[PDB]
Amino acid sequence: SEAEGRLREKLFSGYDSSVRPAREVGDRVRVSVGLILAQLISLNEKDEEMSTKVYLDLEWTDYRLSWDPAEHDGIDSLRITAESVWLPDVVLLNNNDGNFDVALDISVVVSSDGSVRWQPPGIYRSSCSIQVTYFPFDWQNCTMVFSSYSYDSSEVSLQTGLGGHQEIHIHEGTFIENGQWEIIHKPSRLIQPPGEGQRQEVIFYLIIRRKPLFYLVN
Amino acid sequence: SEHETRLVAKLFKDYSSVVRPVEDHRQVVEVTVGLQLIQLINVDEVNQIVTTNVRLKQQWVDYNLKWNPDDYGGVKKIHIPSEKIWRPDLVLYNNADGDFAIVKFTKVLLQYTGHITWTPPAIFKSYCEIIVTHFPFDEQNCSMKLGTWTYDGSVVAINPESDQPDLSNFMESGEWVIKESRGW
Amino acid sequence: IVMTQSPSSLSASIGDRVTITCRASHNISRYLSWFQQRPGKAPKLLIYAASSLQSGVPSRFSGSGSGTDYTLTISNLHPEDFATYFCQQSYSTPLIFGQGTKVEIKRTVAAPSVFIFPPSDEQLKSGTASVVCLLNNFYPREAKVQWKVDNALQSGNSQESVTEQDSKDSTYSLSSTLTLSKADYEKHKVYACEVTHQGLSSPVTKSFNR
Amino acid sequence: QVQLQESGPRLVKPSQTLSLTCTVSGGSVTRGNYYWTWIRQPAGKELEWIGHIYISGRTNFNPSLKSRVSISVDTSKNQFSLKLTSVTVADTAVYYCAREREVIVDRRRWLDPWGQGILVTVSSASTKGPSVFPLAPSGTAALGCLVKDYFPEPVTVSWNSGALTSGVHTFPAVLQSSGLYSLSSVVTVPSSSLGTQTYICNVNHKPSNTKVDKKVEP
Amino acid sequence: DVALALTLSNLISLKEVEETLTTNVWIEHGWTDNRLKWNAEEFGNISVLRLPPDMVWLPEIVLENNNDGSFQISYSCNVLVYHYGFVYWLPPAIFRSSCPISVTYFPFDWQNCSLKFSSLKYTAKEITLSLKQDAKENRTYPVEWIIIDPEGFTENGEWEIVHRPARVNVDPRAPLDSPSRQDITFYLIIRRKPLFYIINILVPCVL
Ligand SMILES: CC(C)CCC[C@@H](C)[C@H]1CC[C@H]2[C@@H]3CC=C4C[C@@H](O)CC[C@]4(C)[C@H]3CC[C@]12C
Ligand SMILES: *[C@@H]1O[C@H](CO)[C@@H](O)[C@H](O)[C@H]1NC(C)=O
Repeated sequence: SEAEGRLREKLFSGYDSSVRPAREVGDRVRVSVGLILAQLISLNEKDEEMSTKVYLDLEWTDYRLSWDPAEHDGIDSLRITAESVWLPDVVLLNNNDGNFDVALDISVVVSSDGSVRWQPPGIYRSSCSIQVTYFPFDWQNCTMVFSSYSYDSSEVSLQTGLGGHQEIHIHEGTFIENGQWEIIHKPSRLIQPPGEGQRQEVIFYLIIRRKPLFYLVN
Repeated sequence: SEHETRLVAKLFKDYSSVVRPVEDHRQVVEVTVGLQLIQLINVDEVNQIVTTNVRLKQQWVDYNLKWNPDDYGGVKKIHIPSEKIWRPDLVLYNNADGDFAIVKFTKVLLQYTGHITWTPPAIFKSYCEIIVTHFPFDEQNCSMKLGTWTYDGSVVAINPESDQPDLSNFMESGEWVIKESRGW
Repeated sequence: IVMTQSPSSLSASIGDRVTITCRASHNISRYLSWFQQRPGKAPKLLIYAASSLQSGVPSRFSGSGSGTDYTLTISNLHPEDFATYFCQQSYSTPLIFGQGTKVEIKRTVAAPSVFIFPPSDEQLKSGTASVVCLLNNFYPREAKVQWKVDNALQSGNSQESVTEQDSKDSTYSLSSTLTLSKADYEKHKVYACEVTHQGLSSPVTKSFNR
Repeated sequence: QVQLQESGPRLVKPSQTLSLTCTVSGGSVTRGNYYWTWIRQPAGKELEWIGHIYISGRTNFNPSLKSRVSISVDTSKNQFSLKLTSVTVADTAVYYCAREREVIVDRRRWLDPWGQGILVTVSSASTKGPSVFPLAPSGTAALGCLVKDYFPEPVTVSWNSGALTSGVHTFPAVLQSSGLYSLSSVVTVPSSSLGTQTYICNVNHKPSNTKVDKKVEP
Repeated sequence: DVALALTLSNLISLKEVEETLTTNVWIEHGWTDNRLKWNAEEFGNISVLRLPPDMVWLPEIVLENNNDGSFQISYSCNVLVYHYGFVYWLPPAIFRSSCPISVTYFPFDWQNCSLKFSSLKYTAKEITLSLKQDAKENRTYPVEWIIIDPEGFTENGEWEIVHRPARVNVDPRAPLDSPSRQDITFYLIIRRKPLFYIINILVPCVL
């Protein structure tokens, strides 16, 4: 891995992970945002919060992290600790417990063209106003609003992640299905600002129907 | 972003977050504080605690964090980690069993004129005298006293951004209706 | 930035070495590429960054240089290496390509066989007259055709077309077509094309009387 | 891996807008440190860099054509397009769409891959079949056929239905000031065969469905 | 190549309402680092070193199917590095994992919980997960079960372990550069002991 070592040393010489990578002054950074739902942990009605386990899927380009593979033993990609590189400060704005960030920063996959893909895990408690009128024969509309906390739309431009569908990805085989909730719809949308400090959002919606057998029996 | 890289390296070469960010020590640091209430999480009547989700917008000027945009490719604004710079030590004086100060150190927006905007989030757990006389038809006046813990008014001055807290992004509650709000 | 690629044309043979220089007006930090274009095909990248060899390129191609001076070397030529070679710079915008150096097979000096053809009666039926002078199977490519009408030199009313080096003898042929109105065609008697070429001891004239 | 495909009208009239579109397969137009580039080569002359667009949407253009040129990117179709307003006859050329890779670690920039190329001709002229005239022979003799005043290219010429190929030279077409093309096809034969052997040139111009078999004799 | 084994120190609980299995486990990691080889005779017959885990490269294994955000081991103990290049690491951990509950036969029910271990920082391209290999009489076999000490293990007051297999799962469909390609799953088939529920609810209710 001595070629990898030399490449890493060259990559991070003069690199500042706090500076947003804009090729020129005034350029935006496109950040594609997607979501994978590993588990719908619960929907607490008393606290009015949806607990989920997810993997984010963030993609962007950092021009500073590009190299010619021919000059570095054909190395086409690298796996780098996420703290080493600039990250878009994408957080769950509508969290209910004060926790904005991901569960583990893991590592980012960087291609030789500077493309960065980051898929951190996250356990999120999001605020969800409960439509209590038809409980327990009810359906809920719980949203996960993701956005940069600091950068405005002129600095970081958000897009929905699709290679591709505008939806929360659920793997059929490995998904931990909830015994009290059935997922009816799971779309994702890009919300533009209404129209200098304005910010986009990527909202992942979960429309879920309760399965009321317990209350019928009891 | 080589221009911003050079700028960030220059601004923090010989910077101190210890001293107040003024040219001369007899000057006062003018801080504009504005509270934004996102959500009223809970009103615990037994322990007399009100839990709120808030954003504590703080604005000041750092004398030593200025630059000419023409010398850096026209960069007029940057975002930098808040932990590197001096900040006011705003504390919720009537904190009940939560955090006294800000613990989520989100990035600050720094303008080329030295103007800093920092809008960190917080979960304020505040001690409120709860009158249960008229429950379930009760009205509650709950306060959040905020102040610089270690800096007195002669070295750091705080001024409300507005006469009322910002409720533009307030999430409706299913248990309470905010009849009135004001900052003094 | 202005990129001066020298020489504009070269002749080499199979197995010989080729050298093409591409000087730059301003300093370039090795942001130089060498491309090869075959007739009718898109340009093909051979070298980039002034030394790196593109994948799938024979190792005989070599790039070198720095600053303002850059060279492409083709040692141990091949039959497929007869093409146009371009130098491109990427140090600053706009991207500037070279003039283009063409390398073709080098063969024995052969003089053209000259033919002159009068206009057909069929074309005269339509009101125009074309006089064609053919230079067939001659190398090098440098040749000059001059038209005379009653021993008067013409200008501005002829066009030339040239084939590629023949696949068999790698020699060139050239056609020159004098276009005149029918009215003008009938006012003069003798039509001639004069050919000069280094394989000719003296200029060759082919002529007809209408 | 990544492939570029040009498309657009093959013929445009002067003073109009020339429009081309490059489709990218095997690669995103908004991902990676790339410049999506438009270049042109007029026939038999130098290659000219028209412009490029960065993944962020910023464009750069040749100063010579700056006023008339526009470049755009469509992310949904993975395409990027060129528009050149008020085109003259000098804008006839083979247009190439390319991808310029840029790497910061090794400090390199190079065009890879190129498109196949699309030949666009600017002409208000319309289709017109050629007139085929004999170039009659006057110990080797020459003869030919003059294929005059046609539009657009190409014309195919064969001799004796393809049975005569030795010594045949079909010259490249020349564009006249009238806007129409013209070429000659010649063959050298033994002078003794002029009285015994028949020589016919077979001219085909598909846009007019012109099919001419012209017997050439002294 | 990263060899993994699991030792169950104690099954703390299975909360049915929250559907959470709380366990205390010791994860034995074994791999080879040829950079950390030395001649014992050149260095005073030293054959093993205790080093902080932050000093060496680690195959960062995590519990994929946790339900509280605690992906990692609890106590980052020292690695043991042997002179022939073998790195041994036995971090203990308290893990709270998702276990969907089949309530069909409650209180006469049995559950099927699982602890799925994979690497998010590395994929099948970078590390290969395998089960620990033991030896008896110069014959090698894989350890395809959760290790339980017969002496030091105290049985849970409500759950009896029936089966406890260990499996290397490879997904043929997923690409090799995906974290979901490979995992090692340690399963616990656990039968409830219904004596409390019997005595306290069922006999009074039935009578
Ligand atoms: C009327 C009397 C029998 C009281 C009612 C007994 C009812 C509640 C039944 C239902 C299921 C039964 C249990 C099912 C299985 C066994 C077998 C063995 O492990 C001992 C008894 C035990 C554990 C039974 C005890 C009695 C039991 C709890
Ligand atoms: C190690 O053991 C050898 C014998 O095997 C002995 O000679 C030597 O002194 C011991 N200690 C050292 C320092 O190598």
